[PDB]
Amino acid sequence: DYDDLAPFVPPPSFDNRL
Amino acid sequence: CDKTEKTWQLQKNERLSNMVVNQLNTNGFCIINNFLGSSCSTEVLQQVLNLYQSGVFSNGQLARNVSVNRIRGDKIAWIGGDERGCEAIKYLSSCVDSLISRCNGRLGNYMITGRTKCMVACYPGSGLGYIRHIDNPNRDGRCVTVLYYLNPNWNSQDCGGQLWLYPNENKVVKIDPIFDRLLLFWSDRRNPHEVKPAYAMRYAITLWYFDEKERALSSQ
Ligand SMILES: O=C(O)CNC(=O)C(=O)O
Ligand SMILES: [Mn+2]
Repeated sequence: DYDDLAPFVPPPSFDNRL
Repeated sequence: CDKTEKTWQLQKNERLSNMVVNQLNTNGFCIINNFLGSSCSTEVLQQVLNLYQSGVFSNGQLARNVSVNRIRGDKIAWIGGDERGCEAIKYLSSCVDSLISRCNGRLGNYMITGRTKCMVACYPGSGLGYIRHIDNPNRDGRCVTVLYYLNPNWNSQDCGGQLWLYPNENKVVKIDPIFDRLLLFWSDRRNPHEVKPAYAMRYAITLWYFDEKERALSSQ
């Protein structure tokens, strides 16, 4: 199902602030 | 490639943001050909190849943080832009960030204040691809997917690797992963898509932009 197929996103500590 | 204002370029960038807003809101995706120009794009490609040859790429993972090669067959590296040998990748990210910033407030009701690092990816031939999926099916914060393709003189009849998009229309949009092409699309369930099996080394960079209110739900 689509729930298990999504590409991994690193958690928010790795986000780049704009 | 001057990685660091011409009047015609500044006016063009306004036109591009207007196109992106209209195309995303109308059709859910937007293609920009020749985004950086061949000189700058070649530098991006050279830095991606150098990273790949240096042995730092891992396997692409799924939302459970596991890899299944038959589902997703790429090798990836997360690049912030300040690593040695990555100035052209940083330049690409700055150009995309500027484009998105010019669209802010006009992309649905999203408020875009952050994004992922660059996801540099290689499908290393061998018929590897990514079966049909949704980038953000469960409110993980991602609102716009941006892909930048790096494959010169690519022939999809021979080498496959097209991105097939199914805009939430009764039709497939088949997109060639051609050098210096930028692709933007809504990350949520509006846009199922698949990377068809690639028969040659296929390179691309992805940036996912977040909607601040939704992205908060992921904090830990
Ligand atoms: O590389 C492409 O064209 C598409 N990539 C993906 O859909 C992904 O990594 O989520
Ligand atoms: Mn995807």
